[PDB]
Amino acid sequence: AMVTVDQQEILNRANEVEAPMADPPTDVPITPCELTAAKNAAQQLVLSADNMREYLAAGAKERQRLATSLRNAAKAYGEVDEEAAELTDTPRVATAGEPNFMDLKEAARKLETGDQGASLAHFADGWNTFNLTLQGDVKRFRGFDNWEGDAATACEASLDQQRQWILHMAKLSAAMAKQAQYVAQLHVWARREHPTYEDIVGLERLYAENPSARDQILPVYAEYQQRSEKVLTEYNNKAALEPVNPPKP
Ligand SMILES: [Cl-]
Repeated sequence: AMVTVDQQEILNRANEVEAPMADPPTDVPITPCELTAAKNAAQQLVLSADNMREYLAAGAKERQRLATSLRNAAKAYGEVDEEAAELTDTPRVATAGEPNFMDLKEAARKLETGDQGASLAHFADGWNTFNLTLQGDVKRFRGFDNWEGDAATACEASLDQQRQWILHMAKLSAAMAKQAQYVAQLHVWARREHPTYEDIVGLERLYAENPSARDQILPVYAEYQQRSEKVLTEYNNKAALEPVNPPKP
């Protein structure tokens, strides 16, 4: 292809491509409650978010490397001119062993103790906002106006791949935010459906104190036990989050 070069345009675009992007958020996702499933979901998010940040750092390095390439091209056009005169996957938090049933009071105490998903929601807000930030940070990968030919085209192909990488990272930012929101919603659902500590207390106290009530109260206690088991089983299932494994830049 017939070559056109604007050396200054190349140098400008080098500066532009490596200009800082906003840093990802650092909110720590805290477990919504004391259940092992809730703790495991929050740990899985910590690990996924850490790896996302490490991959985002590697992306910044790649933008620096592309800037250097462009500056080396700019220089080489000047030379000919003169002469003519460690990234890995995210660990999976093991969820095996989580109890699907428990003493009632213990299960209710664990569900009721903790921030109930406030931290998870804040985590999701930051990563959602980062998704939109990244989407706004791709003009730097556009084509050239006055650099044409094979080198320009090769550069444009690299720029295109970095654009696609950023947008894939934006999608994963949104996906990981959705995981946190999903576990927060799961937790609110579990509170709606699991018997409360105090409801369980009241029933057990009446049972203990009133022998003639026991035969007729027991089915209420059994319904509570059974509903508790269903809720804990579903919490264990649904809180198991897939690790986020970003693409290498
Ligand atoms: Cl537990």
